[PDB]
Amino acid sequence: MAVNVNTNVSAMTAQRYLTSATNAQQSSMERLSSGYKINSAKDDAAGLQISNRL
Amino acid sequence: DDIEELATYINGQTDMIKASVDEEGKLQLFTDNNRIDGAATFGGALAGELGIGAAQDVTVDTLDVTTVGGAQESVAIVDAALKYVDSHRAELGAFQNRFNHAINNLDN
Amino acid sequence: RVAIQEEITALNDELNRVAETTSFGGNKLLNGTFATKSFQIGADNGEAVMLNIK
Amino acid sequence: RVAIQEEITALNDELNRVAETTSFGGNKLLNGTFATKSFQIGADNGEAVMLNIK
Amino acid sequence: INENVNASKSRIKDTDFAKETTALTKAQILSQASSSVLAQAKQAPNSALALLG
Repeated sequence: MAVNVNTNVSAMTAQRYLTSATNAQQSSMERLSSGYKINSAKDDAAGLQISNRL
Repeated sequence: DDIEELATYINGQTDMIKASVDEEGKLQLFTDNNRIDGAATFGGALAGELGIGAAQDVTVDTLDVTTVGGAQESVAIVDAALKYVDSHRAELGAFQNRFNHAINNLDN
Repeated sequence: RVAIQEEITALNDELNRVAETTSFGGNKLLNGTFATKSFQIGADNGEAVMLNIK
Repeated sequence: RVAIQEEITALNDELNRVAETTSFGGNKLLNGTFATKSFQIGADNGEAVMLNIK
Repeated sequence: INENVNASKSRIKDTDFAKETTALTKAQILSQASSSVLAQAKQAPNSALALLG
């Protein structure tokens, strides 16, 4: 195909899955410390409203 | 059978039709557009007992969920959308494989 | 019997108030305004179970 | 016995619901609509093994 | 009057040990849990350097 040096598609794909792996891992390590799985509206917008009312 | 359990019965009997109850017993019959083109005709004593209803066209754009009735409708619409999207994904997939065997063939 | 009637009509207000205060976050469980509410407990649509609180 | 009957008819709806809910991706395992299905478990064709769910 | 006002001067000022001890015990779990999270969080930069020696 292209045994080149300017583009590393395999490295880019590993880059993307590394980003998605530690984005969810960064989402964790804070539900454990806070003790809540709902601490920002981005986790569950519907859950935040009902949880606050409760 | 009460009104809600009847909806579950219809879903189990066939995958061609998705049924649900909105707020008072009204059935929200659904019809996937990509495979069940054309209007659906209702018959039988139960159909006369209930309302036949008109054929209303709904897509994801008009998909709204503010009451439980639209919520049961919405999952039906999304399921049809997902099937259409996945099927078209397979079309690209077969296009890719036809081309992978094309590349190594042309090299031969 | 007048004293007992005072206690009876006092507890009567409790029966009415408890039917008006049981809320669960802005709802009304025992008011009778809680109509037939269907709980979607199925993976797909339609597979729900209705519950009525008189 | 009336109260027990309300319990029996409650669980009776559960038996019917679970028969019509167990799906495995759009199928119907326990509804009886699942007829004899043959699973190809060999290299060549035709020597499948039939399975029926009543 | 003194008996009843002393009862009034409780659950207003005087704490019950029931919910206060459970709150204290619970708070210890969060303190221990978060402190252990620092242990797995300090090593996140360590893994960053691991890709290139």
